[PDB]
Amino acid sequence: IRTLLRLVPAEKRGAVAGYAVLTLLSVLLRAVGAVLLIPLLAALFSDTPSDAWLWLGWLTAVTLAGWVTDTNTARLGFDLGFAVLSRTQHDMADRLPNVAMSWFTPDNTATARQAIAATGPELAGLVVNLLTPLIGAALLPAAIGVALLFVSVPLGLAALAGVAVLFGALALSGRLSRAADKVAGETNSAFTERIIEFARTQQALRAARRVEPARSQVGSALAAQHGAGLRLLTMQIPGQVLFSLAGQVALIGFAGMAVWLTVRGQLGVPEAIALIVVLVRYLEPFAAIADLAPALETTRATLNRIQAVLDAPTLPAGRRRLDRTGAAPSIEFDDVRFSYGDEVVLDGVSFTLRPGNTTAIVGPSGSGKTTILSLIAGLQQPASGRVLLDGVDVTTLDPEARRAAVSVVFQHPYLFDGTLRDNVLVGDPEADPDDVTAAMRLARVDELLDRLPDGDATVVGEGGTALSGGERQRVSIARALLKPAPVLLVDEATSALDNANEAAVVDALTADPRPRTRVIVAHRLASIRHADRVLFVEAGRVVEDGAIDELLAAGGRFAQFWA
Amino acid sequence: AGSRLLAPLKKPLIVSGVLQALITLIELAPFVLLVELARLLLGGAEAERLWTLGLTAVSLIGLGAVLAAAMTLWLHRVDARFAHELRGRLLTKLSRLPLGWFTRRGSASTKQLVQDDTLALHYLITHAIPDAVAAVVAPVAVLVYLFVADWRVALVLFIPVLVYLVLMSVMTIQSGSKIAQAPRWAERMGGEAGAFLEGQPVIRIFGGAAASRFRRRLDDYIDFLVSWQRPFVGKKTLMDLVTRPATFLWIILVAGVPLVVTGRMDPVNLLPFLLLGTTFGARLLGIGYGLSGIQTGMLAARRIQTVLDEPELVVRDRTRPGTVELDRVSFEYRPGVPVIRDVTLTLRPGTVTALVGPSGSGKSTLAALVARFHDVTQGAIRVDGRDIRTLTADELYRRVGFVLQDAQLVHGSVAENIALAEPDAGLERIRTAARDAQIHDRITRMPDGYDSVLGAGSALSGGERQRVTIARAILADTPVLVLDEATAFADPESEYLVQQAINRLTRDRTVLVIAHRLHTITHADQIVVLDDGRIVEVGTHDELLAAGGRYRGLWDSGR
Ligand SMILES: [Mg+2]
Ligand SMILES: [Mg+2]
Ligand SMILES: [Zn+2]
Repeated sequence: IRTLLRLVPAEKRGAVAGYAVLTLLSVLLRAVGAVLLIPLLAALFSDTPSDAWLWLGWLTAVTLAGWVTDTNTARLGFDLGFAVLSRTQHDMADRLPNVAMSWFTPDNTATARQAIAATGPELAGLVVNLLTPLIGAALLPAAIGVALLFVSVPLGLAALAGVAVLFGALALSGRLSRAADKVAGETNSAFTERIIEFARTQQALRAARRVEPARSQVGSALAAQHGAGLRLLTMQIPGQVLFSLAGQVALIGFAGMAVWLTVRGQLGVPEAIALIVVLVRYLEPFAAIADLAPALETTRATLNRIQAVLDAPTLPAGRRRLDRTGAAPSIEFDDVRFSYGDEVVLDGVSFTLRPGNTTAIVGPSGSGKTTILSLIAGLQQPASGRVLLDGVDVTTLDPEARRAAVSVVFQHPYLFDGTLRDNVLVGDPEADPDDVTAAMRLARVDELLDRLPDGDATVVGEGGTALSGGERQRVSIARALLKPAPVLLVDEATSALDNANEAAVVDALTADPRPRTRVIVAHRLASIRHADRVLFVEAGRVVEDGAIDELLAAGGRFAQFWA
Repeated sequence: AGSRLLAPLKKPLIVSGVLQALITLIELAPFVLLVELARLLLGGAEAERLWTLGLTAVSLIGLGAVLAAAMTLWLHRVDARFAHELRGRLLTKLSRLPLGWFTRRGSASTKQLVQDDTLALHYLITHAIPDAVAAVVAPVAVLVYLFVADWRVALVLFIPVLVYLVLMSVMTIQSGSKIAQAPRWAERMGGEAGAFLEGQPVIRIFGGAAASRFRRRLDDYIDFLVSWQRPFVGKKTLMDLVTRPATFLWIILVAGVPLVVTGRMDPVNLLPFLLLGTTFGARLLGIGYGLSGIQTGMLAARRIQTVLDEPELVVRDRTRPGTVELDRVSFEYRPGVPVIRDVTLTLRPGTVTALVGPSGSGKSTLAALVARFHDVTQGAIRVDGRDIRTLTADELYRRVGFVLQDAQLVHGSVAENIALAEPDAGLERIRTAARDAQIHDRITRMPDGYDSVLGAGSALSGGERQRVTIARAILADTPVLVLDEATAFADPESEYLVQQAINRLTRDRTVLVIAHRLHTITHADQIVVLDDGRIVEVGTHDELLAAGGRYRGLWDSGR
């Protein structure tokens, strides 16, 4: 319950206090309704049974008040559960794009997926499914025990003593089954990730024959998950036993005290028979809590994953804004240094890109030139040093102004599951259809429209897997060119393109009418014909720079690199 | 429909029905004993009879709880065992379906099928039948016994049962459609959630957090949950209050006290109602909550059995070494969308075959057909004479190795990624395979060495994960190799080295090379130009240029 209050918005704290007051009031009315039976039957069996009308009226009033309170508790619990759901899911959706790139480790990415995947109805009705009955069942025998004190002090003390073993059984059941449940949750998450990999990497797994359950990674994860699942069922046996023993101990304590008072004459026979029914009402929560306790640990793990994602380290950001009406800014690296963990990618790299010129970045593979584009676009940030757009440190820029300043063609072009037009329109959803068609024409997407059966309405798979490699690349290029960013970063836009489409797209990138600062990464000299300046990036540092013809005549690493 | 899936749980389910019928009768037995205890207690009976009934009642309360705990332990074991078996069957089926199944269905759907649907069968195959028999036998046995005692108060017990049944029926009807739509919505949100995490760089630069498709459909999904769960929970809690033991205990007394106060009833006959009349409410509430679970489970069975009934890449009965022979092959991903048109091509040992052409012309599809990821719609593909439809997966993939355009890497150690084709291969073989692909130099600089993990956020670069897949294919050492754009991202120096290593390995092997870098396939013994799904010219590099066909145009455009 403690972790839930952290996730509740500050807006809904007013409803939580009302929820808690009504939940306590509901438990009190249930206890008073159960204990009112004792005066009721005591008068009912007397020689003047008409006295029972007074107690029946109180029982009816407590019952109707029980209906109203528990209905309002359900309504408030429903609102609180969805209020927590909507706000925490929006916070995860709004925070994750700002989370640092290095945070998305395979374990953290699994955690993020599970947290978002918790949007289903199980998390939504949590306050009604779990907290409302858990709090009610836990406090009901205590409330009956407190209420019995008005009838007989030692009898109420006996009920409270029975409540002590209940919390004792609850604590021991939790502590015994925590380790097994934690391992069960870990293995279940592992199996989910391997299923996702199994469906995504299905081509490569089949070719490698690691696809049968006897051989595949998912098969091993299933074996571990089933083993952990059966162990969890084993370690819940002491929980079931301890709750049963707690119920029997409470029954023996309650019945023995009532019998002891009846023998001593401090308790009438009709009160004792009424107490049999109260004992049954007293022992029902001992069984309800047993059914609710296993779900409590699983919920705690779920909310822990949600809180972990909300606690992710957001990337630094400021509020500066470029003073350009979509005009070309200058770009510079000022002694930039960057590393992935202990691996240094860039150290001492420095360059300056003029606003209206097109610059090429080349060099061996694994040399850090995609890192340079990512730092320019703000996806990464330096460990030390600073990168400036138009003389403004991008780490101090508004995130809206940071992402409205750059449009990027990624090395591995990812497309979302949807129509081809929607992927193109992601660059600028409010685009004029004249502007969209111009973007499609420049990217040679018009070939796809005329050649594909469905045109721009062609459905793309998860990723760009329902299209060819060279076709998802052109759709991504159309997506980048549609956006009116003054900085255009091209990360191998012609890797998977034939020579004809490569030449057409390469001419289009330079022929893009609006002014921009263009940074192009290429492994093919035909794709950087128009670049005004070069940045040869080898071993993480810009070894040499100049024009293409200038470096070719120089006979440095450029000429050998293009031999 | 669904019963075909649950046939193996024939006898466990009937045994559960009978055992829970006996167990709940055992649970009702103490309250009958305690009623007899109460009647004797008013009668001033001998203490031995009071102790006997009292101690027997407490003993049977323990016995009922122990048997109930013992049953659900066994029945959850049976449910866990069946779910493990069913998940194994689903993985085995998915291991041999046509691979267009995965592409059109996605990965979120596969996660829902294997894991969530088998989990959705939980309440059906361990809680449905016990709750159903309990919710039938206990109200029937109680209400008959209390009808015999005094029908007058039994009728006011019928009232909340009728009210509860009306609430159960309208809730089931009202939420039936929404429950049917629920797995589709979870499927779609699973896809959006996966894309929101996988395509993060696209989400960041383009649109940002606010304009993303994920939040657009997240609002629709949560709105659907609110519209589904609000009236559903509303009926769900009215069922609690109607079937609440306090509600039964109140209405029992409302019809008892006026009869007791008047000369219409003796208060001794209220003892069965107060002791038994409140105990069947919680059992009726079982199926009241459980019909939604039974609906979800039955649909989940339908969604699972529909996949186990899916057509697969069956192995036929009909039943030069290293010769892959396409013959009149045609293929269409969708009906009426021919992507390959009457291709005839023979791949022979010792020859390097280059497959070039315009993008989107079906080259990778032809390579996939060689892998038998999809079966040819017409014609036949033969490996060493044997049609691939007569070859098992072991026999097929032991002959044809593949480097795929998408350099897919699996979560796990680098050695596990290179040693995917043969996980039992020694570490020396893995090192030599990596050195051939020119990735060993990068691997040694990783912090954990070959044991380093290649998950998301720790993966290699595009040009380096590609060399890992080339290292994977080199380690496989198949008599036939199919390079679907190797060195797509490799620089010209690394490209030359790895191609030199490939050209060293595959002299006695059959090579199919798909390449856009036409300068890398000038040495090929046979260049095949594929345009719009049909071959348009074949020959050597000099022959194609002299012919002046489409290859001449593409070669000129490359300059
Ligand atoms: Mg790159
Ligand atoms: Mg391809
Ligand atoms: Zn269960």
